[PDB]
Amino acid sequence: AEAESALEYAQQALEKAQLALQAARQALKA
Amino acid sequence: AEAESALEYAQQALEKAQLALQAARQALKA
Amino acid sequence: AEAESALEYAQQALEKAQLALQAARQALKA
Amino acid sequence: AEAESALEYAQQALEKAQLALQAARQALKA
Ligand SMILES: c12c3c4c5c1c1c6c7c2c2c8c3c3c9c4c4c%10c5c5c1c1c6c6c%11c7c2c2c7c8c3c3c8c9c4c4c9c%10c5c5c1c1c6c6c%11c2c2c7c3c3c8c4c4c9c5c1c1c6c2c3c41
Ligand SMILES: c12c3c4c5c1c1c6c7c2c2c8c3c3c9c4c4c%10c5c5c1c1c6c6c%11c7c2c2c7c8c3c3c8c9c4c4c9c%10c5c5c1c1c6c6c%11c2c2c7c3c3c8c4c4c9c5c1c1c6c2c3c41
Repeated sequence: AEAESALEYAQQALEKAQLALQAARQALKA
Repeated sequence: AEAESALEYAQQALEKAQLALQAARQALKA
Repeated sequence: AEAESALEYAQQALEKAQLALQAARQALKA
Repeated sequence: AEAESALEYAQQALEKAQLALQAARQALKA
């Protein structure tokens, strides 16, 4: 269970991260 | 500026993604 | 400029991290 | 096996990504 719960959480974290990137990518235009 | 906060946010999210993933790989060997 | 290439590189790496992770979560339910 | 091989690869990708971030973070100083 915990294994499948970490992979779910880690996916969450990864999707949170990709938000941050695209925002940062847009800012790089500025 | 925002790209700052976006990049810092992203790095954190990956660490949470990393440490969780490490628990997961551990469960597999169990 | 380099931050450009660094950000683009990072976004790609996360996608490879994402799609692999999706295969992994799938194996768990098996 | 494949499950434990994806998590290994996804960890690789995550570590590749974190290189890209820190480089990008330093560039943000400029
Ligand atoms: C905006 C910036 C700020 C605003 C913009 C909003 C969105 C997005 C950007 C942007 C980055 C900014 C700034 C920064 C603030 C600020 C605000 C603003 C809101 C907005 C939301 C989104 C949205 C993303 C966007 C990124 C992007 C990052 C950028 C950073 C910081 C930083 C920080 C603040 C803060 C707030 C907060 C809001 C929240 C929204 C979301 C998400 C998330 C996106 C991320 C994240 C980055 C990150 C943080 C925090 C933080 C969080 C939080 C909210 C979250 C959330 C997310 C992230 C958080 C965090
Ligand atoms: C440097 C930039 C460029 C040089 C600097 C070198 C290192 C780092 C940065 C930096 C980013 C740059 C540029 C860009 C080139 C360029 C070069 C330079 C070399 C260097 C290595 C590292 C190092 C990281 C560093 C980041 C950082 C990103 C930045 C981007 C691009 C981009 C691109 C080139 C290219 C080459 C190549 C070299 C290689 C090294 C490593 C790693 C990796 C780091 C990453 C990655 C980012 C990314 C890409 C590619 C790519 C790759 C590759 C090499 C790899 C590798 C990595 C990444 C690749 C990729």
